[PDB]
Amino acid sequence: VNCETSCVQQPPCFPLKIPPNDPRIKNQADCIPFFRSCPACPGSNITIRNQINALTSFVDASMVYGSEEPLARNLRNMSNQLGLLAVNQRFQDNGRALLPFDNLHDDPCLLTNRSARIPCFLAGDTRSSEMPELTSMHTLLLREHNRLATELKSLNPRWDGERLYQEARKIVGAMVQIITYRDYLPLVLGPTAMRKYLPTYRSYNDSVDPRIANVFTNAFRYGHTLIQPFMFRLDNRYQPMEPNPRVPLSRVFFASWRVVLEGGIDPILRGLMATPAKLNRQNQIAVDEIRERLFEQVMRIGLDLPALNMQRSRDHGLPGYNAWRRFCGLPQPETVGQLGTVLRNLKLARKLMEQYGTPNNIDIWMGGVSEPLKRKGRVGPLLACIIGTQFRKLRDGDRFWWENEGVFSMQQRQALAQISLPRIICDNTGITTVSKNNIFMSNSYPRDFVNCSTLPALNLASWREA
Amino acid sequence: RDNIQGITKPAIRRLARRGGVKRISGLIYEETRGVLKVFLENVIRDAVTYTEHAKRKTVTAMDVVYALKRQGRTLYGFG
Amino acid sequence: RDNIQGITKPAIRRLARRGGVKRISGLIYEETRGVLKVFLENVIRDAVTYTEHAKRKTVTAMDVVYALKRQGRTLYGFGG
Amino acid sequence: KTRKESYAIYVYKVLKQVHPDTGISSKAMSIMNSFVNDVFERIAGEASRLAHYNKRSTITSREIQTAVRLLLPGELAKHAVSEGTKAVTKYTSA
Amino acid sequence: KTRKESYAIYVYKVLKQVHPDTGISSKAMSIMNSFVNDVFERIAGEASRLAHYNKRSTITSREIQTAVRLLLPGELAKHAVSEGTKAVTKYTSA
Amino acid sequence: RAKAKTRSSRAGLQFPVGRVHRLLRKGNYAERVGAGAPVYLAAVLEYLTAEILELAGNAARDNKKTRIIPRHLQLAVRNDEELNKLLGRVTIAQGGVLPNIQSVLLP
Amino acid sequence: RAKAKTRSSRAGLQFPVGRVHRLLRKGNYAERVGAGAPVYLAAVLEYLTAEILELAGNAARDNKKTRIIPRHLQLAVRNDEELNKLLGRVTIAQGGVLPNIQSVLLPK
Amino acid sequence: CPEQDKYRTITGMCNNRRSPTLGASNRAFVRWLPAEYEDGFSLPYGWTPGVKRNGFPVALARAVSNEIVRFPTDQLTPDQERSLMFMQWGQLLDHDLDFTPEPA
Amino acid sequence: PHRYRPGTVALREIRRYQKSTELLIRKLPFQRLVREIAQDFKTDLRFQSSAVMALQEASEAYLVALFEDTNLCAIHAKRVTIMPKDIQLARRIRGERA
Amino acid sequence: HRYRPGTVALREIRRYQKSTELLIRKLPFQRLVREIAQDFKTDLRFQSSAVMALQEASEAYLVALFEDTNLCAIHAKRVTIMPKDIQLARRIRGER
DNA sequence: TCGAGAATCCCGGTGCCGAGGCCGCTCAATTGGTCGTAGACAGCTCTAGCACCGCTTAAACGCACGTACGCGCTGTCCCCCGCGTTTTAACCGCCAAGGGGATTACTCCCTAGTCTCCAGGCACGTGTCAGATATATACATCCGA
DNA sequence: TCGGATGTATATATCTGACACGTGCCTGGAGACTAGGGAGTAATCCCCTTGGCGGTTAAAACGCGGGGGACAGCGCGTACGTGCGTTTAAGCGGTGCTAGAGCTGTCTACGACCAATTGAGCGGCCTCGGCACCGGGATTCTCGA
Ligand code: HEM
Repeated sequence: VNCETSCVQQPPCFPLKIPPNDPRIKNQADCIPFFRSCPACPGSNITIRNQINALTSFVDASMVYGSEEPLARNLRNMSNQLGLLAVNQRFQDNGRALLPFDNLHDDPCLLTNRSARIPCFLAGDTRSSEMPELTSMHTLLLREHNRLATELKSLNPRWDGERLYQEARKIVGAMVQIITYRDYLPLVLGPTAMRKYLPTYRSYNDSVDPRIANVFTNAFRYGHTLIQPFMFRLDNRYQPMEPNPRVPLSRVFFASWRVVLEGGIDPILRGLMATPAKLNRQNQIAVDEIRERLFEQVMRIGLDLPALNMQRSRDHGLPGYNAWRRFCGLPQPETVGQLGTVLRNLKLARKLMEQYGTPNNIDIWMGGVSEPLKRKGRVGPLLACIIGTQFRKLRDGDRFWWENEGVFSMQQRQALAQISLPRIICDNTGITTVSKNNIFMSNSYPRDFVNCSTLPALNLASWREA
Repeated sequence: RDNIQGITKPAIRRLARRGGVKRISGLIYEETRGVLKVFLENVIRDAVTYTEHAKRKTVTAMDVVYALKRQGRTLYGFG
Repeated sequence: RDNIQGITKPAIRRLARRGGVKRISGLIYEETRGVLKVFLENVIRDAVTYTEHAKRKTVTAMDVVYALKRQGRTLYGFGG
Repeated sequence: KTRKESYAIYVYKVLKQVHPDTGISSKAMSIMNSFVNDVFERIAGEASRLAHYNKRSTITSREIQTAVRLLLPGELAKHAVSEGTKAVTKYTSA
Repeated sequence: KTRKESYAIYVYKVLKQVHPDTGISSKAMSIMNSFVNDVFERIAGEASRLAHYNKRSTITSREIQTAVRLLLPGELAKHAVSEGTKAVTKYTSA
Repeated sequence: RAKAKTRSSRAGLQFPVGRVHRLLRKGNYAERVGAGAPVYLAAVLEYLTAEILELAGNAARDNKKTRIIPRHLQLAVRNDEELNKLLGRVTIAQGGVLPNIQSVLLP
Repeated sequence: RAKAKTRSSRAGLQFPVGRVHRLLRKGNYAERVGAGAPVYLAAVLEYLTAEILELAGNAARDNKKTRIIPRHLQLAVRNDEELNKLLGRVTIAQGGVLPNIQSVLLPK
Repeated sequence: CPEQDKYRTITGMCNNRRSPTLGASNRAFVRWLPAEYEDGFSLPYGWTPGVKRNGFPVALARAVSNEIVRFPTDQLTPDQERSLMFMQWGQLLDHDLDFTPEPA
Repeated sequence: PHRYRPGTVALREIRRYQKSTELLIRKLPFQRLVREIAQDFKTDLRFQSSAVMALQEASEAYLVALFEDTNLCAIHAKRVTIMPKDIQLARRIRGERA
Repeated sequence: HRYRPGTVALREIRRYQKSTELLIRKLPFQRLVREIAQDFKTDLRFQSSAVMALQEASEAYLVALFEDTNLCAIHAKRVTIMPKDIQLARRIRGER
């Protein structure tokens, strides 16, 4: 009853069936493996099935500290009283820290390279070892927390370990909130959807629902349409560095040895800052290394990410395209002409009409990645609606919001309002030349790169307690 | 020229209905005519001054727009 | 930190007496405090913006005059 | 301390012309100075807008007269206009 | 027969970015042009006053940014600032 | 010389940075105008135009129409708190009013 | 040369015509500023100042005081219709308010 | 829930005082619409072959990807206004907010 | 012989003229009134058609706003009928007749 | 001895409409102004004239709003001013 | 809660005029170089905003009481509403005129700019005289007897 | 409607601090030119503003029945003003300190200005379809029992 090796549609497994004349798989009996999400209350025939969000909905840097007591306790440094995060005891990135390794019964990080035998990286989330770049970001955030705790200890020798750790966790969570709501979200929703859905903060409303919607887990997957076909690494001169400056993405998935034994995370972050993403066009929805060549080494066939997304939307029991258009005050198409008007394309509308039969039958993921992107944004109006509403519920419903009174002092708030991701990169890596403001918008060296000695570091002087 | 009576009672009633008025007293029409006369006198005086400065004999829509703008009553759609 | 209560009820009653009011209700005072807080918030925000643009650490009276003029509330006797 | 200029001396001269036996305080002097500044700003801005609207690049006394007519209400404006005109007339005589 | 310049093609280009199928009428075109002129004049005047207050002879992105912060209400202003900043950055890149 | 590249394309805008610079230069605002001031002003104007155009197009689409009329622009402006505050003393011609009836006037 | 006669002396005004021209030229109002705008503006400013000062002096005399305080200016402004219209959005510091009591509130 | 607290709990506990269990980790998702399953409560649309959805058959997800999503890789268009920083922060923000567990 | 109550046709007119955008005053009498008023300032004046339509739009918007404020004033006095004193109070608070 | 209600209220009206002195304690007003301005800047310094101007503007604004409130209360055939008169005055003024 | 009459919604053809696309071309925007004056930076000076300290003491605070007012209910009638008929002129569609808005060419006079200098105006220092501050008086004015 | 009963404008001293004035000097306004471009003045074209006629008919007006709501009694509960005694920081006056506003000197770099080139946008001309248009069929919001 293992989905990785069985194709029978028996609970809790519901796979994807291969249509005739498939470009990759020539066998009809073969199927794409798939797992059904865990029901909230299994064994109940009256209550409607629903899924469980395994992490706290708030923007509290849960990817660095976790959302469970054993995981948060295991991520700390209990060998001293400085309130540091657990680090790597075997390898270092030119003297800099790395995430501790984790012991898994099925460790797939060893499958990518059988000679390196490098395990996965432990952090606040299970999927931290998804790609070398995600591992790089996790390393960056762990290093930033450690450095902040060290600086606070130097500035305030009277503070103990637990207070130092809690203060550093608070500052890191505030940093994640500031970065997400000041840089990322305006570049996701565009100015119009961001303004309409995330207006000026007033105060913590305790009646606002802070939970994550079921649609958000299948409407935030719009990022699957910017996954570039290759992984890029650069040297100190920001030039393609040998060996393998560009790697096929099917060979970098779930590979932590590319981080441990290839000079740490500096080349990976350098490539991240200096490689443009893939634009989303109505004819190029997803590259073939995620549509056809996803996870070769860890399982027995390549995976279809768009098919996985649509199948998950079907399994989660999400309403179709028309109902989610009916939420946001948007017209619901019924015929081919209405779909051609809404989706801004006629051939795409015809293909969707032939595949599904009604606009009500369209899946949320395919529909969301189908209509054209908003102006200055990377989502359609319905996806922008969903994401903006969810993030407004997350923000306005947070009592410990970094701008909420009683969490950070006013001087501390002005100290926090000066952070930036390039500053964290510079303070926690060997990279000297870093991208300009809005690191999410800069991709071409040296057009939008500066020597980062000019960026002011975080001022912890306001954190002194007398 | 008693053209102020040209704004009939049904016209004032229509303007009130657009403004959300359900019941109207009988003496409202004279008061509304006076208010309209005062407002029009102010705006037209400003617009006529604007036209006079331009040494023109015709009141243009730009003159009315500037006269309304000078009173904090900016009007869009005419320039 | 609840300094809005520094606007005492006798002060509000004196302001209303200057305003020609003979009788006052008991719920007037909190409404007056809220209105005053809103007005002061707007004016002070504009004044602090004017100060910040000048790269100054102190808020001069001329910044307050500029803020009030921006809200359409010209004030005479302070600055120019 | 660098020089700081204001209309205080001219306001005092006008007051002595009007009420020779009556003096003025300093807060009232500040009020008079602010009043002069505000009226100057209003008239100058209106004249600038008038010059711009006519595709012209000069502020003249016609623009100032129209600005006075537009800003000052009713009888005031009339008198003010007369005063202004008279001044210009004298400045044209000598 | 003069070449009366207006923000017609620019608003049309923005509209085709936002609503390619949707068109626009003559009166809506006039309203959009009037709004653009009004906001341009508001921001320019506020920036001019800011520059004059600090005895600065030039209008830079700082004066424009502060004028946008003063005039535009609420998050609008913030968003506008972001846009402007980004534009200047790009203009500095090339 | 090299091929001419318009400043709007350099800045990534559609509103004319060159014409905005020309308007600021002859607009009687300051003695000198920086090289980034027209870019900032053009970006802000384009952003505001995009906001109103998006809202008006949504209003027209909900009205089941292909073109935009002043009624749609008025509906867009008056239904938005920030845009209504910005255009608070502004009249949109042929735009009508928002439907609103007081509670006690109902039967 | 000749003795430097101020332009206001020729115009017969108490306000500085030269200073007014300097603030008109440096005020960012127009590319050019005429030679009659300063005299007109100075005359208007002097007339308005004279009127408000005359009314304030009358108010001070009615209060048996020698010096003018802001209360006299406020009484002068709010007792004149045209000055109240011109300064409708103007606040005078330490000027108080006009004494008015509603007829309903009067004892009966 | 404690009457006072200066730091967030690990599980997001006690952020909302009137409803403690709401907003925490390992809690069920919220739904803005009722779930539209094949049978309404248990079967996803496409679980049983031949059962039409709203009167029309359920499309195969792999076929939908093949006909619509698939494109020749060489025709890839890079994003000239965003970098892979955008993608990576998006995935990190996902790992922050939401994660739907599935059985092994 | 079907007759509605005295408070139904008024509400129907309210809903009908609030959803429209047309000008609620007859154009010829309004133009004649505008010309008669402008005769006080200049004689033998000419008006652009756009000028008269702009004046009409401005006046109708002003009267609609004034009537909304007047309705609020009358409701404040626990009334439904619009009376002149409500107009005076609205104009006084607005600063027009103040 | 005792005065019937409304007598010393009229006496206060007559006495306070005469004096031009500020009717708010200066130190609590300074504290309130600094508390409000803290949310916009750090270590902000205020001139004496700045807080004085803020106090004058605030008192004038409150007095004018109270005049409008009294007029609204008179409209509803009443003598006591209530918060809804304040709200109506603000709405018709346009501040709301 | 259900018929009658009426207002509005919403389908289906129609053609029509207004918005969108296309074609020249010209005036404005771009490219390439210099000048020097405005602004960024660094340094020194000395206001003045800031933070206790002690004493009055004017005022804020809280309470007891009762009188005036807000609130609600009742009754009248008359003023407002909605419909039927008739009339009045708003409106649409040419028909014609012509007065003024808009455009174009020349020039000349008024404004910007530069150089010198000298006197009005600003910052300083002072003393004396209106003005806020006590004190008793004669009114000024309110409440049951 | 008077006796006192509270409050206050007023006549008579009394310090006092701030305003009107004298003075030094310095920097900005005045006198005197020159250069150039903005607008003052005609002059022509057309367009769009005004007056008129005439047929349609949409709407304004007059009248009338009736009903509902605006306004004037009438009473009752309560809460807001008034007076009193206790408490508390407001205000004042000195005290010391140093943060930062303000002025000054260097230097450089960035925007104004000029000349050459070309293409972006604006006006004029088709052209077709979005929609305001006219029947006509549902759809129902309401009123009277
Ligand atoms: C770049 C390489 C990426 C890979 C390899 C990847 C892979 C995956 C996979 C395999 C899933 C589960 C599919 C399923 O439902 O069966 C998933 C879920 C998800 N992805 Fe991605 N993803 C990537 C990037 C992104 C980006 C850039 C975003 C958003 C900006 C994103 C948003 C999400 C979300 C919200 C989920 C739902 C969480 C869950 O179902 O557990 N992903 N991802």
